[PDB]
Amino acid sequence: YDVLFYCSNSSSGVLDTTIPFGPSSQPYYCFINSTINTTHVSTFVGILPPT
Amino acid sequence: ALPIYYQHTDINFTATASFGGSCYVCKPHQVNISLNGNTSVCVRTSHFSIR
Ligand SMILES: *[C@@H]1O[C@H](CO)[C@@H](O[C@@H]2O[C@H](CO)[C@@H](O[C@@H]3O[C@H](CO[C@H]4O[C@H](CO)[C@@H](O)[C@H](O)[C@@H]4O)[C@@H](O)[C@H](O)[C@@H]3O)[C@H](O)[C@H]2NC(C)=O)[C@H](O)[C@H]1NC(C)=O
Ligand SMILES: *[C@@H]1O[C@H](CO)[C@@H](O[C@@H]2O[C@H](CO)[C@@H](O[C@@H]3O[C@H](CO)[C@@H](O)[C@H](O)[C@@H]3O)[C@H](O)[C@H]2NC(C)=O)[C@H](O)[C@H]1NC(C)=O
Ligand SMILES: *[C@@H]1O[C@H](CO)[C@@H](O[C@@H]2O[C@H](CO)[C@@H](O)[C@H](O)[C@H]2NC(C)=O)[C@H](O)[C@H]1NC(C)=O
Ligand SMILES: *[C@@H]1O[C@H](CO)[C@@H](O[C@@H]2O[C@H](CO)[C@@H](O)[C@H](O)[C@H]2NC(C)=O)[C@H](O)[C@H]1NC(C)=O
Ligand SMILES: *[C@@H]1O[C@H](CO)[C@@H](O)[C@H](O)[C@H]1NC(C)=O
Repeated sequence: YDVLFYCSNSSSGVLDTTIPFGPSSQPYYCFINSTINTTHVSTFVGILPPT
Repeated sequence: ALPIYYQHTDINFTATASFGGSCYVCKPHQVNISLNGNTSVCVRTSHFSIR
């Protein structure tokens, strides 16, 4: 399957799809998505480092 | 410590008890034990503490 990795500033991952490079000023939450016959499996993985 | 965003969760291990079921000294009648009201609590955060 395809696996999709992406992040958002709030925990509501459904509201954005970003990659921060370099230094932040806020936490970013990162998630994994993968879909099996519309079974859109989605999970939180972790918080990014400050940079 | 090395740079990291702060992120914390509280847990309490709680007990509530009743006595005098048939006697005292012998035993507690009943003790209700919980983790934040649950039977299972996990840390999914960078930091945590427990009471
Ligand atoms: C990873 O899998 C997740 C598991 O479901 C994905 O979550 C879903 O993401 C879509 C977008 O991320 C949500 O979209 C919903 O759209 C409805 C419809 O209204 C919207 O569109 C009209 C037309 O464009 C516009 O007028 C409205 O303003 C809206 O913008 C909303 O009403 C919902 O409120 C919501 O936004 C899904 O519900 C959502 N899943 C969950 C659990 O909420 C997530 O997209 C996947 N991640 C990635 C990067 O693909
Ligand atoms: C850990 O247990 C305590 C008790 O089960 C639950 O948190 C307690 O929440 C209150 C309200 O947020 C805290 O403040 C208290 O407010 C009252 C009313 O204004 C005031 O009289 C008390 O002096 C006090 O401020 C209480 O401090 C807090 N207790 C503790 C020990 O932190 C706490 O919710 C528990 N953890 C979880 C995950 O629920
Ligand atoms: C997360 O990043 C988004 C990117 O869309 C922020 O949304 C924008 O915030 C600025 C600053 O808050 C506004 O001027 C833009 O118009 C906003 N985007 C949209 C689509 O309106 C969002 O604030 C960020 N932070 C959080 C916690 O969600
Ligand atoms: C442990 O929990 C039970 C379950 O929450 C408590 O017993 C309940 O008490 C209320 C108030 O008297 C009744 O309406 C419920 O029917 C009782 N539940 C049951 C299953 O009998 C019990 O008192 C708690 N025990 C302790 C030591 O706190
Ligand atoms: C687990 O704890 C939350 C604590 O706020 C409570 O709402 C929930 O109903 C408890 N879980 C179960 C299965 O009762």
